[PDB]
Amino acid sequence: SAMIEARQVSELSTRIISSVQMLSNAQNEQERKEAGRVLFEQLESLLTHIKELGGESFDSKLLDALESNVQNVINNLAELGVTVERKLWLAKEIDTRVEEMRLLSEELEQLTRTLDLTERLHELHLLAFKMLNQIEEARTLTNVDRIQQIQTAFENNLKIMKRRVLAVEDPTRSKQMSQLLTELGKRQVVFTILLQQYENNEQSQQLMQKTLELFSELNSTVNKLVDDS
Repeated sequence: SAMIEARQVSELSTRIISSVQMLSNAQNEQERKEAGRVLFEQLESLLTHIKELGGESFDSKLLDALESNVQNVINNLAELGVTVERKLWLAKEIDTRVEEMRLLSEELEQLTRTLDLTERLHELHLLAFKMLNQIEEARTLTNVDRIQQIQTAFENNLKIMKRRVLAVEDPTRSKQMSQLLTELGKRQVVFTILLQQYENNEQSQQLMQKTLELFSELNSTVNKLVDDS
């Protein structure tokens, strides 16, 4: 009976722990909402069995430990929900910005298409490809010092690039390249969104680790309550 409630709490714990992995592997809003709907139904059932279990209890010290184990699980799960949703918007903000940056880069490299104007247009062409490779590499990095180094490296390339387009002779080419570079330079805010996505991923991993420890502490208090036999 206290044993009947404890077995259900222990099995809903392991289910919630899988729904949390489902939630953190969600790739879009539909999946994120569907994993969140399942996790809330399972937490609601877990809470009715916890309530049955304590209704039949007297040890107020145990009951205080159980109430604080339950509040910790509920806060840990509400915080991971905010984190996971912030993870999908941040990934979006970054991909939209990388795609605007890829279009401006291609357009810049096409203005360089046609004696020493030639090797000069070819160097600008190579530099626009290397800044686009930097941005494609930067959104795949999981190390934070590397993210910051690519950021200052892309910024120094952008400076070299704008000083090379001043040496460009055709007046019109010169200015169409120069305004693309100033559009590209405005999108450099994507590297501070890459740093927020790193910090949010790290906070979310720490939170999932805390979920396993919190659930292990919750069942360890309910097993103590069932030595009421």
